[PDB]
Amino acid sequence: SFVEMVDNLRGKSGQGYYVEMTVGSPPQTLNILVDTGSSNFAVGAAPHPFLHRYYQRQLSSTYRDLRKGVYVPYTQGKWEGELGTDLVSIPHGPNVTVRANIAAITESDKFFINGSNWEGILGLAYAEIARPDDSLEPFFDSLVKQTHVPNLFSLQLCGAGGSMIIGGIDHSLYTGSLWYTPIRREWYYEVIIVRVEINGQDLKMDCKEYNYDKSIVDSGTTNLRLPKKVFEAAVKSIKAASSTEKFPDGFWLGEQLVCWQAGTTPWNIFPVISLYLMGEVTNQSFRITILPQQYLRPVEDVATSQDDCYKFAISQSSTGTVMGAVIMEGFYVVFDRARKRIGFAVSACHVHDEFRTAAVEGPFVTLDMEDCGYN
Ligand SMILES: CCOC[C@@H](Oc1cc(C[C@@H]2CS(=O)(=O)C[C@H](NCc3cccc(C(C)(C)C)c3)[C@H]2O)cc(F)c1N)C(F)(F)F
Repeated sequence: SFVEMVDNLRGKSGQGYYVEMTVGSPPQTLNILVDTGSSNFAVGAAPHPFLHRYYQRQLSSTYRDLRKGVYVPYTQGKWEGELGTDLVSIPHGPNVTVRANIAAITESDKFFINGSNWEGILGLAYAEIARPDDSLEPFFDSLVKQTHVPNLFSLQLCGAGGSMIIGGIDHSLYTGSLWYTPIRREWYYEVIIVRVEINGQDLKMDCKEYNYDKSIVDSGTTNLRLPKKVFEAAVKSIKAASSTEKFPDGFWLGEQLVCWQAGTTPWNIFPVISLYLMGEVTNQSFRITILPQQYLRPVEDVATSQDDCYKFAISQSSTGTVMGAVIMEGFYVVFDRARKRIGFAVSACHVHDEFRTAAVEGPFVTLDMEDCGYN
């Protein structure tokens, strides 16, 4: 039941959201990063300074070596390993066990994060972007093929963990309307942004710029990442709105903290960002609104805990727009693979203060009939 699946995610700020999984027979328990931005299932399989535990293939009598190596370079972080298959379950997910491809990570560089409490990654996107190539069936494809669980999952990520509901939509997790944007191509979860506003002010760019060279929904990525030209415009606009206070250059590069005395964070001086997503109907769109409570990410370090400190969680990208965790937080996001669309609604843990609230609103109509896809 979906009720059993609620609150099955945990996480630390800036360190992803993970779900408990078991691999092998007898089951070995691991925490696994939920990542809609990749398509490989991979687990630590040898000692590493940042690993609390790892997958021991020799103790699983159901493990099969595929006799193939694999290497995955992310934007930040990389690992290499050996491919195999084994039995996998999700204790607080569907009540099924399936045989899936698993990469056993034997060497890595800046992949594992000290203290994150996860030991592997679950790539939930499509085979087209799997390594070594698209012939390696991703986990979710295996799950659907072997169990006839409906071809859909949803994520409710909550900020300072959340729920991954497999096989359907849990209405207890959102309010208001669920708005759908088409998946443009089944590789990443690619979507189209048709308009961007900062505090109600249109950035006024050709809408193709927002999607150079793609826009994706990516739960494994912390920040909102924007194409260079869009990032520069966004920062200028956010700077203009918050000009009553000055921040270090390092802050806007996402590197340095800004801190305020406990409870005094001036949320009002920071603008709301509206991302308008292509709708299911021609030239219609809906917007999701992003508050500073989302794009100023709280740090949870005990050493900094006397005050409220934040990192600027918007970053420049060279590989397109990435709608990462800080964007997904507070929304219920439905990955409706069966109907090739992604849904957004305000979730039960949506961000708000007395003046403003995260929202999903539509429909909006645009006069210009240009296709915003970069292609
Ligand atoms: C930097 C730490 O952030 C915290 C971050 O940790 C990681 C998260 C990921 C998943 C990545 C994060 S990313 O920023 O690299 C974008 C990428 N999705 C798009 C993409 C870009 C490039 C290549 C590919 C492939 C896999 C299709 C080849 C896919 C995701 O999957 C890999 C890592 F190693 C680490 N640690 C977390 F903790 F999860 F929040």
